[PDB]
Amino acid sequence: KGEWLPGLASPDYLTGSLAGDNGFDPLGLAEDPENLKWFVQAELVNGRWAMLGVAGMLLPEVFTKIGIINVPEWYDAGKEQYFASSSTLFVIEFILFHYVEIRRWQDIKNPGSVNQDPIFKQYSLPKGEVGYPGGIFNPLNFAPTQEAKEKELANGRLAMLAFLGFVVQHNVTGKGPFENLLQHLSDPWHNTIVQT
Amino acid sequence: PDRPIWFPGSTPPEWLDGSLPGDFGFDPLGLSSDPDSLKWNVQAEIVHCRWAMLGAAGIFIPEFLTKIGILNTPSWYTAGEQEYFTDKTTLFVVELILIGWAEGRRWADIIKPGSVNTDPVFPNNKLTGTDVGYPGGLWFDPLGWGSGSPAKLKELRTKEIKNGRLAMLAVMGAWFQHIYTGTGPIDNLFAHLADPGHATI
Amino acid sequence: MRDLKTYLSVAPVLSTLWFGSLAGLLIEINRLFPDALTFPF
Amino acid sequence: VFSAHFGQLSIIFLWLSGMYFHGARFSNYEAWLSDPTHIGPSAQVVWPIVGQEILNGDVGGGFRGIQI
Amino acid sequence: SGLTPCKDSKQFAKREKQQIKKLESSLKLYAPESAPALALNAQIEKTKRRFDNYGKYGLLCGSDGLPHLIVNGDQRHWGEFITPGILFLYIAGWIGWVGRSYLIAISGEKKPAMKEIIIDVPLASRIIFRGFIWPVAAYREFLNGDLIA
Ligand code: CLA
Ligand code: CLA
Ligand SMILES: CC(/C=C/C=C(C)/C=C/[C@@]12O[C@]1(C)C[C@@H](O)CC2(C)C)=C\C=C\C=C(C)\C=C\C=C(C)\C=C\[C@@]12O[C@]1(C)C[C@@H](O)CC2(C)C
Ligand SMILES: CC(/C=C/C=C(C)/C=C/[C@@]12O[C@]1(C)C[C@@H](O)CC2(C)C)=C\C=C\C=C(C)\C=C\C=C(C)\C=C\[C@@]12O[C@]1(C)C[C@@H](O)CC2(C)C
Repeated sequence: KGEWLPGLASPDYLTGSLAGDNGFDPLGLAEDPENLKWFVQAELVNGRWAMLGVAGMLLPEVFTKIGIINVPEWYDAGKEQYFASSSTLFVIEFILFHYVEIRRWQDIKNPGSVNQDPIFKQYSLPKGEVGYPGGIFNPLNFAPTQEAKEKELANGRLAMLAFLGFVVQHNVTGKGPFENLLQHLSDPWHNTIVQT
Repeated sequence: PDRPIWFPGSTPPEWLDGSLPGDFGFDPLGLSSDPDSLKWNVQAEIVHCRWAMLGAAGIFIPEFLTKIGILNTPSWYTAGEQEYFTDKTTLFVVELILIGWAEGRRWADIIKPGSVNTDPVFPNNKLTGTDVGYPGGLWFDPLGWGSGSPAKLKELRTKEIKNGRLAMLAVMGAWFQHIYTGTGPIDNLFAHLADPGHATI
Repeated sequence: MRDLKTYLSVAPVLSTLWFGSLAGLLIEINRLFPDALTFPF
Repeated sequence: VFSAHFGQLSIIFLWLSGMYFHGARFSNYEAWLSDPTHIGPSAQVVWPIVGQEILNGDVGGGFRGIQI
Repeated sequence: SGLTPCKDSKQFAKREKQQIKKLESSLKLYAPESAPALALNAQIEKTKRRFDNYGKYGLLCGSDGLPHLIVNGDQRHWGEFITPGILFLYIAGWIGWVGRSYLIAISGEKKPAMKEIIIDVPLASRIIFRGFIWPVAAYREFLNGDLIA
């Protein structure tokens, strides 16, 4: 089992059965076993959403830079006009996300409670651990072994860090995310956080 | 028990039994009564002595070669004002990161010995040292001088510690000589040797 | 010595050290950002 | 009792040393000595931190401070 | 509410001018290069910058020429009371959580009263860092039911 700091004994409440475990808890936030489950689910959801956001706000910048397409940066996408008003799209989002989020919340409370379709009674998801619905959400039927879960959690943590870095990049420098990387490579020892 | 003491005819403290290398029973203030304090202070002294040997040789050797006429390097006091390819704060940050990894590994070794004796990424390579503060291994002890009869190890560690105390004193002396007289350390030595009686204050 | 550490951890000495550090810090901000009434951030 | 008296004597001597030193470095003693009647004695000076330097009045002799 | 901005307050300007005139009255008493004169010259600049900054932040002055604070919750005056309020609440919660967490740790000892006089510094240093996440910690502890005895 991995250790986040050699010479430091891991906390006892982290038995190592969970995926992506390294005994990292200096503040002891997961001392209560109940809090551990909620924190695990929150970490998973935040990781997935941050992964999607970082990918979707990094790739179009590269595509615009190379010359395949012409799309503005990630921060100024709000000024562009669309076929519907922003309030209308927000109303669609607010109604739409409520259903799925309440479904997930209901699963978190009672596992296996919402596995049955509410309109058509003959379709349902197979039993599984909470936070990994499986079934239709895994159309290719990949093996959900522990190694794949560890890979997912590691990528999620890296995505969280990357998103925070992107936000701080835009707040201070005021330039694009990929523009900064090219600026750093031109003169590595003269273009750094120290100068700015 | 019968080893030479710093103050002959006096009674050495009861927590200094002479087992440690370079022990002369000198602790009038009793700053190391507790065993943990003893171990921490021993590690601090060893690190200070090694850094002193590293620094002392880097101050007088360049100035000797400069005054003798071989090189032209500036004074050690003003070496922090010279031109460099990048701002000194960037160099400070890089140094901080590298020395941070090194000193963090060393700190992990002190608290829980034997916890950092294996290569994190190549488990084949290990370090063969057994005592804290003397890592050994191929990385640090290539010539095999760190292992042998206990008497030889004790004598070698004693001579290393004595050289370290001398180096620490010499480095502080160089600093104060240059703050006072306003010239290089070698110039002070030559001025003293020219007229030992009068060339002081 | 151990007694030196034990006497240094007693309530009055520790409280005085903490309050002195606190007062020094507060004077530092009051010197760095003098005559402050509103947050300009 | 003997040792307590010795400690009190030490404290008194420290107080006298402070009083004698402050009049040498932070005082207008010489200017007052050149004109005792029209100059107000002073031996204390305040740091300008929170606007408290208003206590440095014009006591005369080209000096600003608290009149003792 | 009948209040005018600082930048357009004739009484504010009069206060600034009067303070500067009073300060300059004592400057004429010393030689221009002297240390008291140098110290006095630094006071005038401080007053000028203070008045400029007060005018620049959109503070509201009444008929007196003195700024007033609006704490009703207006979005244009959140820096007066709302912004410093949350900071104070966070800091006070940090202090209270640290103090509460220290007492619980030593309550299980045989003589818990002895640790309230000779503070266990190695134990206290560990708890200090834990107060950074006090809002989350208290929110989670309230739901679980461990907040109240
Ligand atoms: C920082 C350097 C340093 C350190 C950590 C030590 C540490 C130690 N020495 Mg040591 N030593 C040093 C420098 C140092 N020495 C030097 C330069 C000399 C030559 C003069 C010696 C000569 C010496 C002898 C002869 C002996 C030791 C011994 C010991 C051990 C027991 C004493 C002890 O714990 O005191 C704690 C030591 C400290 C340095 C703690 C710091 C306390 C003071 C306050 C430091 C500041 C002093 C400074 C001059 C005051 C500045 C104020 C003002 C002038 C500005 C201990 C491991 C004894 C032993 O058994 O060795 C194994 C022993 O017999 N030392
Ligand atoms: C290795 C130790 C060492 C050595 C060899 C020297 C040597 C010298 N120092 Mg010196 N010095 C030292 C440490 C040392 N110092 C320290 C630690 C300080 C800070 C307190 C000073 C402060 C100092 C000043 C301010 C001046 C000198 C000067 C001098 C030179 C003239 C002699 C003199 O008046 O010194 C007097 C030395 C002292 C008052 C310090 C006491 C000696 C220390 C404690 C070491 C104790 C002796 C040592 C154990 C002997 C064994 C080593 C031996 C092989 C040399 C001479 C080359 C003068 C100069 O520039 O020459 C013109 C001068 O003005 N030194
Ligand atoms: C999810 C996430 C990001 C979501 C982003 C999305 C959707 C982006 C979307 C957009 O791009 C598109 C789509 C369009 C862009 O135009 C429009 C926007 C909207 C901009 C970030 C999480 C980001 C979360 C972060 C970074 C969290 C870091 C937390 C840390 C480190 C905790 C550390 C500790 O917790 C441990 C580690 C142990 C604890 O015991 C104690 C300590 C030590 C304290
Ligand atoms: C520790 C020290 C002094 C020691 C103090 C002593 C004796 C204390 C002794 C006692 O405690 C005992 C034992 C017992 C107690 O009961 C009593 C006292 C009396 C309290 C000296 C040096 C201590 C520290 C040293 C030696 C520092 C070294 C510095 C270096 C390496 C500098 C390197 C560079 O110079 C280069 C090479 C090139 C330049 O260009 C750049 C720079 C960076 C300047």
